[PDB]
Amino acid sequence: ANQPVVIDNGSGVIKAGFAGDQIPKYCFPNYVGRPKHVRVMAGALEGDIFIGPKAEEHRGLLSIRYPMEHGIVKDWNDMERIWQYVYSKDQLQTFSEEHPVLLTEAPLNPRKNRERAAEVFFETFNVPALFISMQAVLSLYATGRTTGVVLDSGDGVTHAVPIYEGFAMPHSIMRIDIAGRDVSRFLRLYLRKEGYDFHSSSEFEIVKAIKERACYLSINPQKDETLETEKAQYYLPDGSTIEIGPSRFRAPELLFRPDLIGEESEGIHEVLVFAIQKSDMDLRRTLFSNIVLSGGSTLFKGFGDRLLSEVKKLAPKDVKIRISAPQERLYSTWIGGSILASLDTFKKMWVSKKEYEEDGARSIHRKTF
Amino acid sequence: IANQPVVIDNGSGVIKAGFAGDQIPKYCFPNYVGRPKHVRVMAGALEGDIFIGPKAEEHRGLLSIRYPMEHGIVKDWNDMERIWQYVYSKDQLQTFSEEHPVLLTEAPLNPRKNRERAAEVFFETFNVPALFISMQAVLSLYATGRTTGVVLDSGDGVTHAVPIYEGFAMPHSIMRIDIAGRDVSRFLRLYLRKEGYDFHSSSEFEIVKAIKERACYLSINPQKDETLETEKAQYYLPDGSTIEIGPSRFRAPELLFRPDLIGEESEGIHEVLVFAIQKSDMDLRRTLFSNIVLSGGSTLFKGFGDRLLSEVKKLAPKDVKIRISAPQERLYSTWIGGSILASLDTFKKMWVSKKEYEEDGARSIHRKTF
Amino acid sequence: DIAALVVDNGSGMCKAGFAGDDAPRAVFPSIVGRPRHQGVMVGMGQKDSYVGDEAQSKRGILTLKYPIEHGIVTNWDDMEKIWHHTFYNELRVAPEEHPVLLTEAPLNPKANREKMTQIMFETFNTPAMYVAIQAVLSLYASGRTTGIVMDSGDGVTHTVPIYEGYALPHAILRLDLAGRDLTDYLMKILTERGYSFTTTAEREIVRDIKEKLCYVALDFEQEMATAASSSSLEKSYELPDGQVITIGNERFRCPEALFQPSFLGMESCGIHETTFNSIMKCDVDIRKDLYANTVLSGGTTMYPGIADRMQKEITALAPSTMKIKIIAPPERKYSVWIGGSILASLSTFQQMWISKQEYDESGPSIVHRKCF
Amino acid sequence: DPKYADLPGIARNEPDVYETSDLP
Ligand SMILES: Nc1ncnc2c1ncn2[C@@H]1O[C@H](COP(=O)(O)OP(=O)(O)O)[C@@H](O)[C@H]1O
Ligand SMILES: Nc1ncnc2c1ncn2[C@@H]1O[C@H](COP(=O)(O)OP(=O)(O)O)[C@@H](O)[C@H]1O
Ligand SMILES: Nc1ncnc2c1ncn2[C@@H]1O[C@H](COP(=O)(O)OP(=O)(O)O)[C@@H](O)[C@H]1O
Ligand SMILES: [Mg+2]
Ligand SMILES: [Mg+2]
Ligand SMILES: [Mg+2]
Repeated sequence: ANQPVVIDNGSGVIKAGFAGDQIPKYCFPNYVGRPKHVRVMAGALEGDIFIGPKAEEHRGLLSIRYPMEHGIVKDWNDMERIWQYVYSKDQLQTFSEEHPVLLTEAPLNPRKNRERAAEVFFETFNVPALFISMQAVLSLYATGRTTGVVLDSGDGVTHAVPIYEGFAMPHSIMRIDIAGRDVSRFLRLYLRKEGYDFHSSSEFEIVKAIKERACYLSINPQKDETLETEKAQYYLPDGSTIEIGPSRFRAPELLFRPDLIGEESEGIHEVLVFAIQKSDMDLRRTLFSNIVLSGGSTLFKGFGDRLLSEVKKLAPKDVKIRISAPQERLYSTWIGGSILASLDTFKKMWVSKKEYEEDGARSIHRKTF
Repeated sequence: IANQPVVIDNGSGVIKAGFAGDQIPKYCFPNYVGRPKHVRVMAGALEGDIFIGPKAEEHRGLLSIRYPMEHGIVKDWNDMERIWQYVYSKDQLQTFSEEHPVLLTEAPLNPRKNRERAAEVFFETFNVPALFISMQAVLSLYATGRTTGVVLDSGDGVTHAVPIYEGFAMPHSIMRIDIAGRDVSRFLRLYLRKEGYDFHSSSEFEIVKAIKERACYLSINPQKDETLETEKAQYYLPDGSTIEIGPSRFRAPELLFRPDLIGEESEGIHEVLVFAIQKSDMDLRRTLFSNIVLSGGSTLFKGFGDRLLSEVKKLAPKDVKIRISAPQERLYSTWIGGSILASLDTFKKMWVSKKEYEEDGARSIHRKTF
Repeated sequence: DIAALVVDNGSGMCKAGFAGDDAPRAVFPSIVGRPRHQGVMVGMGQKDSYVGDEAQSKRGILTLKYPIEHGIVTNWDDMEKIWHHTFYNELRVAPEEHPVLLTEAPLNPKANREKMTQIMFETFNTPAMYVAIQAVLSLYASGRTTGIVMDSGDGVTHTVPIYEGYALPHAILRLDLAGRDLTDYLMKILTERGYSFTTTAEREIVRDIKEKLCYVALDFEQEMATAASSSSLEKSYELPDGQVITIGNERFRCPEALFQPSFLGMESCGIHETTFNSIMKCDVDIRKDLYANTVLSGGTTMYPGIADRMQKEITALAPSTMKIKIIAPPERKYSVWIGGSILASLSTFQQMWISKQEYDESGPSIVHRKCF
Repeated sequence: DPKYADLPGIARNEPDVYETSDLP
């Protein structure tokens, strides 16, 4: 009777909506803004917590805080407030008691994060049922194929999950924390080295916009590094310009070379190829011909070409490789969650309120993955 | 107390007193005390010894003037107490001070002891039921009826710029300089001495101030105007004699924008405005350029708006909208905003009660403001 | 042996001397003063612009500009004047005869170092030169090769961890809050107290008040309560005129902005939190050693009690088992210079110079390949 | 408008808004 609610809990942007809808109707950034300046006049903006488009409109006034980092919830009160705002009147006007929830968690996350998320979604919101899911299965559901390897690169994490004919290899899952937010932080550092400083929390969101707009992945790193580059100019919100120069392309290369930021982790291409290669041999070809991209961080200009080149370098010689990707990558996971939640069999995958009241966290560990 | 609060905009040059109900300051007069110029001991001379308000204007030639407030700071506290008692006179407001609560106005970033002593005077000498001290920059936006803007209050004593976004004030972005109307008057006196005209007396400071108010304009291109032959506009003194002001008409107010000509180490009105805007957070800056509100008497200079627009244009980022909202009532905008604030029921929760001041002591008036 | 000059161009104060010496030969503020009045006739013995102590003595009439702001040279003509005064007037040495070991803060603009090298090689024609990170030199001065240097001067406060001589560029943390910001906050609170200081000349008076009177409170709230309830902390200072002005709680509110940037309006971490974050960015194995070798440097770390406050704050933040040891040598104000002198006195450093031949061959950009 | 007619210093015969030209 009550349509389940699908909440893709992105680290950068959270996407809430109803199951069965074509696109996530209620998308907004996953941060909480608080007014740092002092209120003097009557009739000022009300409330000391700003979430959603109100925060975006008055972004300069507020100081931003991110409840989620690298797929793990750090400030749990802020995450609780965020999910409460998802049920608010502004977005998705409902009552949390009536609607089962479909929350998405990054793979290989700590068990404590999942336990606390379930506790919040069963105690603070007295939902009838809950079901945690990974991004990869939902992306495959959205694209409509049971077979493939999902490389999802979000704001906090980037993970490769191979699933063959609906069977997931838990040991072949690969994950690194170098993701889009780390690219934005590296870009902030490089912009400081250029001359422009963005130390403010609000100005970090300007740096993120610069990352979204003026940044690309050169097909070959060192040739572009050697050659002089024209200084493309970007317009800041106030009106002043900035000449970016090499930081246009030296920033996203962090995704392929984590050692740029001093982290000794595999690159995104290495993540993909090792995720394929850890699986059984007989599936590898079928995995190489079915690669599904997701996450906003794979929208860099030239990401497809550089990823194809890197995988071709690392993959066995003469093996068919096609890198598929949905036309709208940001909403793919939520659309998948909606397609999953509409299934009758989803009722069998629930964690009912009685089940969580009886078994507790163990039940959440039994029915999740 | 349910009586009508009394709003007293405390200008360095001109104070404006009235009741909160009125749309305009019904009472307003210069902020100085005029004593007899000679030390009177014989009879038949100017009696009373203390001339305040239009009385001082009636016999202005014979008086020595003394302003209590300088740079928005009270210097002679006895004179300021006399001024405030005169506000509660038969001439002005014809009322007892103990009946009505009071709303003062004070310049931003002033000494704490000034506010503490003002509260002590208003609570001890006058048995006022309550008190509240506001900044004029906050009140200008109340008067204009808008929630956001950059208020550039260039009064007689102090010139300060304050940005407010959606009712949130930026205390660290506030800019303040002491080059204001009185300093422009002093520079005009110097330039008129260069014309050959002497105004040594403190009383003659009043007529050189009148010359500033009457015939002084800000030229968009001062070099071209200086090269161009001046019309030498004629001005009538109170006694009857005429004076040809000459190029000084455009040289005295120019120090507001470029004080360093006279060696003054000051930013300049356009500089403090632009730096107050730029010190704020980046996302707000465009909106802060789209809502600039003028206030204070010094903004009434002829051609002031055009020159300020030109300076802000050449200092602001290119192709950015600027709106210098200069209301015609900008001289009394601060009082009108104070009246609008005091009219609100929320003002009931803002002023400190007399018992609250007696119990908590001084720090109350510091903490209830913010 | 031709001794190589060492010129620490601090943001506020320029120090200069010869390699191998114990202390800088010349130590003067890095300011360029210009006369304020234009229209009137100018007297007989005058200079177009004054530099260093000459500007400081005559600051009453002059208007002062700092060439370096937040560790970034904004006025290159003024900085060139400062270098000319340093070499010809103060040191009294021909720049073409000796190499020069300049210093720069970490994470500065690349164009800053490039223009520094270009000015040194073209205008002054030095035979060679080098640019060194200030924190590395200050660690050299302390006689250590492992530790975390929190060097805080007039313009910037930068934290650099080093382990066994191997720097860790990804754990360096820079803050724009240092020195000048504290002087401006002292101006602000003084204005609240009653004494108004606005002109650039009065900035020197406020800076002197900060140097003489201010101190770091071990417990901020307790000291605030003591100041409110008693006048024991009030101390009197004499201005150059002779006016005596009393400073109360403002003695320990100006340096408190180091540990609470929210007073200054910046949503940044304090110096203790910056140091702790820089330590935590390092690998787990070396963190203990850093906790045992925290080194304070720069002039702004000379407040009384800053070592105890930093030790307390880091001990609160850090795990209980680890032993914290803030090293605050008495001569730390010059520690950035002294290590530089050591770095210029080493025999192995002759290969680290940027020779003029290499500069002509590769241009200014070689500074990014050689120095760091 | 006439409510401020009696005040001395109301500067009239001037525009109330000094602004740059709009751009599309
Ligand atoms: N066109 C683009 N170019 C570069 N980066 C982009 C682009 N579009 C989105 N992003 C990045 O993608 C991130 C959002 O990823 P998202 O898919 O929301 O993560 P999650 O899966 O956690 O929701 C943002 O941080 C943003 O910087
Ligand atoms: N039309 C005018 N032209 C030039 N100056 C003026 C004009 N009208 C008023 N002033 C100046 O403005 C000053 C009054 O400023 P005021 O608004 O009282 O400041 P405050 O905020 O201290 O009350 C007077 O000293 C006067 O010289
Ligand atoms: N004894 C002291 N007590 C407090 N502050 C001091 C003391 N000595 C110097 N300072 C402060 O340190 C600053 C100078 O730091 P400095 O070491 O010169 O940094 P830099 O080398 O980057 O110029 C000055 O602004 C001054 O306020
Ligand atoms: Mg995701
Ligand atoms: Mg006023
Ligand atoms: Mg230093």
